[PDB]
Order: sequence, then C-alpha cells, then structure tokens
Amino acid sequence: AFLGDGGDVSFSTRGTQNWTVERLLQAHRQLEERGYVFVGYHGTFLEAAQSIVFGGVRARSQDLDAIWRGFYIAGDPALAYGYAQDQEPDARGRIRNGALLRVYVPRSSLPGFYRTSLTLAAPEAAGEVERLIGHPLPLRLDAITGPHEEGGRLETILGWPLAERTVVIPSAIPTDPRNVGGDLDPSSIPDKEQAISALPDYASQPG
Amino acid sequence: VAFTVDQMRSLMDKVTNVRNMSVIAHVDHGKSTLTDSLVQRAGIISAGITIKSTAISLYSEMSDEDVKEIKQKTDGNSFLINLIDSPGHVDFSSEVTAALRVTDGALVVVDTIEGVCVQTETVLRQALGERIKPVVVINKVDRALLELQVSKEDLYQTFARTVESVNVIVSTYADEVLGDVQVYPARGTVAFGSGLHGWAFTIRQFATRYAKKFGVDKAKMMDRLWGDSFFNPKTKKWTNKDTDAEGKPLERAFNMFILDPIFRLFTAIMNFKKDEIPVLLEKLEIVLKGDEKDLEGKALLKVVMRKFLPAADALLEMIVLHLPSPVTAQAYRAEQLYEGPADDANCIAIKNCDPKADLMLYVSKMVPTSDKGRFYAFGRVFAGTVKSGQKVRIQGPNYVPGKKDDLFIKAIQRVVLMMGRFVEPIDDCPAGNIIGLVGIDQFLLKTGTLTTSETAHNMKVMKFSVSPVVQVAVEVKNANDLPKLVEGLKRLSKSDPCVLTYMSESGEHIVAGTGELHLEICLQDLEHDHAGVPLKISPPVVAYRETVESESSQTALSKSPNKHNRIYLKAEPIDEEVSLAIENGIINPRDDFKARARIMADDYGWDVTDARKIWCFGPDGNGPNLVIDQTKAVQYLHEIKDSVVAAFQWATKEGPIFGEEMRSVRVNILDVTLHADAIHRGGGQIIPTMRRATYAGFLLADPKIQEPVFLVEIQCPEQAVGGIYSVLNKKRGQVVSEEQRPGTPLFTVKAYLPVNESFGFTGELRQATGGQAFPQMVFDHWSTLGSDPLDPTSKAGEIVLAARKRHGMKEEVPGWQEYYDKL
Ligand SMILES: NC(=O)c1ccc[n+]([C@@H]2O[C@H](COP(=O)([O-])OP(=O)(O)OC[C@H]3O[C@@H](n4cnc5c(N)ncnc54)[C@H](O)[C@@H]3O)[C@@H](O)[C@H]2O)c1
Repeated sequence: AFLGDGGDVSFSTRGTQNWTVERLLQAHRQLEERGYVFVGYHGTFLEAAQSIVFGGVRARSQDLDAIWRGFYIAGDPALAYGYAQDQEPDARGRIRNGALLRVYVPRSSLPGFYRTSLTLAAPEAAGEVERLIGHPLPLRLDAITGPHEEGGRLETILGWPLAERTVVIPSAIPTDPRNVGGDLDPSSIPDKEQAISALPDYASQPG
Repeated sequence: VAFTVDQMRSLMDKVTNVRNMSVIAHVDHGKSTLTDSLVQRAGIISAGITIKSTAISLYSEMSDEDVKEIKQKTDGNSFLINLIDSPGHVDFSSEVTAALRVTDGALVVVDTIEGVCVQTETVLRQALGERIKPVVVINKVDRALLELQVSKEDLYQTFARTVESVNVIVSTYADEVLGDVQVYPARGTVAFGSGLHGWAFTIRQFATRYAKKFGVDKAKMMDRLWGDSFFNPKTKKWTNKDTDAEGKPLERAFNMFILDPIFRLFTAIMNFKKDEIPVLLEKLEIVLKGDEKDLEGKALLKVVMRKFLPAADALLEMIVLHLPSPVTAQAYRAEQLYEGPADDANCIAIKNCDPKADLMLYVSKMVPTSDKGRFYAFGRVFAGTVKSGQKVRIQGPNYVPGKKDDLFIKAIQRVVLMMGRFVEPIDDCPAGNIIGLVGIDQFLLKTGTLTTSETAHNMKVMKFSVSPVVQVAVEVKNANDLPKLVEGLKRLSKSDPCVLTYMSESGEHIVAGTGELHLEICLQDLEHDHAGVPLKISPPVVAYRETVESESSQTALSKSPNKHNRIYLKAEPIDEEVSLAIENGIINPRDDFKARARIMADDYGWDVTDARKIWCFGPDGNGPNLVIDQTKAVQYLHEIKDSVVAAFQWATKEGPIFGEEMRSVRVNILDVTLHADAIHRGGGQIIPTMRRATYAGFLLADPKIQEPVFLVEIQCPEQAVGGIYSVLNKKRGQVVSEEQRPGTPLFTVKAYLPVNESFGFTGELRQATGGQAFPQMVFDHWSTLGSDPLDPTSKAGEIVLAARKRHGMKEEVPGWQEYYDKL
C-alpha cells in the first residue's frame, strides 16, 4: 500500500477520486521513507490507470521495434500529458480524457539509469544506448533518458524488468474533460506537487 | 358485465345510445370513490397487451318508458357510456382540456357542506366553454348527518344553496346556443348521496316509488318532491302553503318523503335500536342476507344504505336520461372544434355525426402500452369510420391544408377498444365513439388530427411541446441501488413521450421535463415506482442554448495529438428562420441532399454550393447546427468524415460556454491537412482536433446564450384579471394579447414568460386571482440574451458562472486560445 490514507482511489473523467495534493504529499514521503524515488510521469487512459496503480506495471506487446520495448515515462508532465486520453473512440465517437500517473522505482535501481543526447527509438541511437547500459538491447534492469524526437522533450524508457518493480500512484495534475487534446497548462500544476517532482541525476557514462 | 367484440360493435353502431362524458370533481370529494361505484356496477369486461387506463366503458339498460323521457333521438334500451379519465389537479390544465374536448357531458361532483370549491368552479367554467352539458351530484351527505347532525330542513336548505351556486356558474358561462342548461333537482339533473357508503338518489327514483301510493304520474310527483310543496299529514292534502289553517308549520315533501326515511335509518342503526331496525327495514322492503343480519353500527348502515339506494344507479340514470349523445352534442360543438370553414364538407359531417363522410378522428393523447415502448393513440371519431389497415392522413399541429409540413400519410395497423387497462382489436369504428389506434406514435407526439380529405383543416389543436426546458441530476443514495435506477430511468422515459432521460458527458443521469410540475411528478413516479430506491435529486435547472451572432474574428486552427493533422474552420450564426425550419422538419437531415439544397437556396438564401456540402446536423444528428465542407482539394478528406461528424455531435451537445447545447451554429471547414497514412488519422486523432477547432471557432464568433421562453394562455374572470398582470410584471413577462369571451366575463390573456421565471408561477397566480385563473403554458421560442456571457457580472455571465461552479468547471470561461493550436 503506497496510496496514503483516505477513501478508495479511482479514475474518472471527473478526475481522480479521493486523491488530494495533501494525500499525495503523504504517499510521496512514505515512498521515499521506504527507499523509493520519483522518476517521472506516465499518461494513459482510465482503465490502464486502474490496472497500473492497483495491479502493477506489467509487460505487454507494443507497436514498435523489439529492441526499444519497455515502459515509457516523461520527466516533464506536459509530455506525458499528451498520452493521457483514449486512443480509440467508442461506438458513438466518445474520446475521454485520461490520467497522469507518478512513477517510482527502488533507489537500488538508480545505478541502472543512463542519459543521452541522441534521439531514442531510432537505429542511430541503438549503439550508444547499448554502450551506456553495458549490453545489447532491449533494456532490462536499466533505463535510458533522451529526446523522444529531435529538438523534443526528454522521455525515459524503463526496461520491462525494471518497470515491473515500480510503484505507481495518481498525480494531482488533472486532465481536462472539456479540452481533450489540449496541452497541459502549467498553471494547473499544483505548486506543492512541483516541489516533490525533482528528477534524479542520471549517468552519461557507462559503468 | 362481460361482452364479446361483436356485442361491443353492435353497441357502438347505435351512436344515439352513447354517452361521451367525464367526471369533474376534487380528489378530496371522493372523485375516484364515485367512479368506482360506476365501474363495479356497469363496468364492461371482455369475454396480453396492457395500457395505462385512459377510458372506461360502461353499460346501462333501461325501460321502454324510461327511454321515452329522453328528449333526444334514441334507439333501443341499451346504452354505452364512455367514462373518460380526468387529471387529479387543476395544475394539469393542458390534459384537463384534452379530456373535456372529447366529451359531451359531465358528472360534476360537489360537497354537501363545503359546496363548490374553487377548482371545480374553474374546471366547470372550462367544460361549459367547451359546450358540455352538466349533471350534478352532491356528495358526502353522510358527513352532514353523522358529524354535523343537521336537521332535515337544514340539509335541504344546504342543497338549495349548493344547487344555486352551481347554476350561478352555469347561467354565466354556459353558451347561449344551448338554452337553459341549469340543473334542477325536480328534473332529475341533480343527485344526492355519499360515495363513502356507496349510496345515492335522485328525485325521480323517489317519484317512481310514491307514484303509485298517490295515484299520480311521477312527472307531477317529481315536481312536488322539491320546492314549496307540502303534504298535510292530518288532512292528507297537498298544499303550496307552508302552514295549515291554524298557522302551524308544514313539512315540505322533500323532507317528508325522502329525507325522513333516510334519517330514521341513520338514527335507528347508529343508535343500535335492535327492535326498531327490523321493522324499519321491512317497511322499506330492504332484505338482508345471513352474515349481514348480524352487522351493527356503520357496518350495518353501509349495507342497508347500499342496497336501499345503489349509488351507481342514481348516477347512470342522470347520465343516460340527461347527458347528450354524440349525435346531439356534435351539432353545436362542430364549429367550435373545427379550425376551418363552418360550412366545410368535413365540419358539416361533424355536425351530422356522419359515419359515411371523410374520416375526422381526433387524437387527444398517446397512451403507454406493454407492447414494447410503443404508444397507442387515444381519441374520438367525429366523422366517418376508422378501420384496421385503412390509410389515413396524419395531420400534426403545425399542419396546414396546402403545405405538406407536418403530414404523414400512413396506415393504421390495428384499431382497438380501450377497455381501461386492456385492449380489444376491432375491424372498424363509426363516428361518435371513442377509440384507440395502433401504429401512429411515430408520427404524433401527443395531439393530432386524422383525416381522409385533402382539403381538411386540423381540429381545435391543443398546443404542446416536447422541448426539455427544465432538468435535474438523479443519483442514488445507496450505491448498490444503481442498477435499479438505470432501469427505472428507461421505464420513466416510456410512460411519457414528453420525458427525457439521458447521460451527460460527465456520466450524470439527467431527467428533463417540459415544466416545473411535469418534472416534479416524474421524479416522484421514479422514486416510488419506476425505481423505488431513495434518490438524491438536485434543484431544478433551466436548459439554455449556446450560440454565436457573428463570424469568427479569425480562422480557427487545431492540431491532432500526434501533430500530423490540422483542421481549419470558421463559425457563423444560422438565421432563426433556418433553425426553425430545421426544428420543424422543413430542412431535414434524412432528406435528399439535393432536394434539401434547393429548398435552402430558394427559400432561405443559401448558396446551393454550401447547401449541397452539408456533412451533418447536430446535436443528435438532427439539431439546428450544421457542418459545411468548404475545403478545396483535400486528399483523403472523406476518410475522416465519420470522425468530424462524430466530434460535431459532442461539440454541439455540450458547448464551450457552460456545457449547454448549441443552436443556430454553422461551422465552415475551410481547410484540412492529413497524414498520408490512415494509421495516424483515426478517430482518436481527428475527433479531438475537430472538437477543439469547433470550440475555438465558436468562441471567436462572439459567443452568446439563449434562454427558453414559455407562451402562457390564462383564462380568468374579469374581476381577477388584474392579478394576472400583477404577477407577470415581476417575472419579465410580456403580454401578447387580451381577449374577452363574447357574452361571458371570461378573459383570455396570452403572454410570454421566461422559463427561468416560471418557477412557482401557478402558485403565485393562484393567490393573485383567488384561484380563478386557469394557467396553460407551452414552450414557444428561444431568446438570445444581450449581455456578454463571458462577463461574470452581466446577466448572462452571472448565469454562466453559477453553472460553471455547479458543474465543478473552472469559473472563468476558456479563451479560444485554449482550444486553438498552442503556438
Ligand atoms: N505514455 C507516456 O506517458 C509517454 C511518455 C513518454 C513518451 N511516450 C511516447 O509515447 C509512445 C506510446 O507509449 P505508451 O506507453 O503511451 O503506449 P505503449 O504501446 O508503450 O503501451 C501500451 C499501453 O498499455 C497500457 N497499460 C495498461 N495496463 C498496463 C500495465 N499493467 N502495465 C503497463 N502498461 C499498461 C499503458 O498505459 C499504455 O498506454 C511511446 O513510443 C513513447 O515514445 C509516452
């Protein structure tokens, strides 16, 4: 249990139920007290949020090259925000807003985190990433951070084995049901959440 | 009494022996009680598909010499009585008019002690305005004897004042074209009794009794049993002088021959005088049976009175002998019930109740049935004969001979008898009878006129609107009861064509009605019947509309989430004429795009180019909002059409201002850039793009909101008309017209009243007019507020803010930049 004290937490278009900034500050602190550290945001649809928070991050087939498979997160919530929504409408064409999730890992996994300037998910970067992590892709008990596209914001890829050792809790940053597809307004990010959202220092050189 | 379909038809054939009538009574005066006596006595049963009881069929049989007393053409001793159901409270004015319009006679119930109440007075006034003949029954006599313990003379004088009050209303508002229609006890048009104990009587019933014991034709005896007639007991002489030679008081005939017998039974039985009762019963030849012979007190009194003077008999007597037949009444009610020429071929057919002429069937209401969610049309045949399979011209309210607006030439599946809760299929049905129709609920909302002549006008139409102007959020108090509410809502929406149950984007269960009261009764029906679970209901909220009244300041642009798709568009106001045409079916979504385009171009000044490039209506794929494709050489444009349309359905259902539906909003798609691969331009990508661009375009076209406005029609006596204007002057009301009924002091005031100002209107109007006013309001039009909805201090803005907060939205309305591409 890493959700703190209060009512049953659930995900809705109306927002994450029983999840206040205060409760988040409690859940975050108690995570650090048990040797966990925050590593970024993951945006997705409501059912996925429910699955991830209560059932845990589990490996699944995704639409990309095998070598780059893993769990994708972003340090900047705005980037992850863009994925916090339904990717497919229902029969009536409803596209619901999703939810931003906070992703934590055991501090013991930190030595496996690396960073690069190269654009990820691209063949020209596979070599440098394999050099940094000290073995051929895919990622395993390690992670890589770098631009999700040239001149773009940073994304972090957690190797599936490492991703399954995460602890994920709801964010206090809401999605906008009346503006699905819009960008994250910085003013809607609670000042007290920004205060606990510093990222760890990643290694630029292999071990 | 059980009957077969054949026996019913052979009875409906003799229209001269039919009685179309209703019951005018306050619910607290034992309305349903007296109605029960009738159905348990003359109720017609039939020797699968259930309906909501709307009408009851009764059968009464009389003598050759009884029928002789009928001053209208008769044929046989059998009589079919149609008891049309009536609303419980006057507030349901629209359906009060509905019932009266299909009736020709009325059984008016009045209390002994309290006399004529304000409600019954107002309703009778309307019934008379419909040229309906009244017959009175003075109820709750028991209370005068058991509680008040009045004297015979006191009881008589009380009836006298009562009868007087009723005729003061009758002589004042009854149409001069019907002659003296006042009620007189001596003429058998007035009955007395107590529905509670199930007994009642008329002077005629007692005149028949003493007709022999005095060797006198009951016509003369009847005349004596009321008024200043006195039978001196000592001399055995009849007199008109209330004192004998010595100046001693003489008891009137009514008190001596009618009240006395009753008073003595009430006294003997309630005083438990076991020695007097038997003698008194044999005297009146009232025989008891087994168990009954051991009863005492009220128990015995109810049995004795019940078989001494069966209530239903006294009522049926008046109904058959005095209430007009369809033949008689339609001769003077035709002109009034026809919205056309009086010498018309159809109007004449209605005057003559001609079964041979063109069909003139009137649909008063739609009735919920067990046959799925379908409704059976309830009404009356005023001319010709309706038949199963017969093809009829369904003429809606907005229909007019010439145009084909609001017209549906279809075929009646099955014509059925509405035997209360049950249904019996028949072949045909001649004019003069009440009947139900199957397979019309999809062409008539509630009221309509069915014809067979291509030159027939609608019959006096009853204005109605389905527009949900008020609504509330319904929520269970116990989470487990959720499923019961879900089915309860689907059930409530089936028991009434004018009720709307839907779910907002947020997921809320919404219940919308046509008025404050209408919505009120629905929420009570839901929490007690359709659902039955403890419900949490929010205060009533008025439905508004979001609109624009200028073109977008600049082109609206929005990108898809994947950044590979762009939609350029512009919003602009749609003319009220066009919005009205759309709402009135003139400009139809299901219409041929070319036939529709020609209409919009020729009749509404549209570029036929644009009119042919309509992508959809909205919301619900038929609303007064349009997407127009004005793009040029956009590759794969058609591959996102389904997505764009879908997005528009959601954007129009709940607008950017405060979640209210859009209206009169035209969206011009100017340009579209798409990714070559379909993988990157599916619904997930296009929908949000179109929806956001729409919001951006809407906000750039100087946004406004519209408020719903009622059309109120109020009937009121000249004296209290002043109160009508008093109330309207603080409800932003706008007087349309004030007309007076020729001869009577009855005024009809029509005025516009904003729906958001109508909360508690009937209650305030009640006091301001002493209950004399008869309200009747239907949705009329939407009205654009002048103030800026974006300004929190203005009237429109004030409305927006309160709504925003209530929905938990951000207080301030979003700027177009939010939905515009962020760059
Ligand atoms: N999602 C983000 O927040 C994020 C962050 C940075 C970059 N990206 C970019 O977006 C692209 C899409 O990645 P994605 O993760 O959105 O889609 P994906 O194909 O990588 O994952 C598929 C989906 O399954 C869902 N899911 C449901 N239950 C899960 C569970 N128990 N464990 C793990 N996942 C579960 C996830 O939420 C995810 O949306 C990536 O290629 C990446 O470059 C996304």
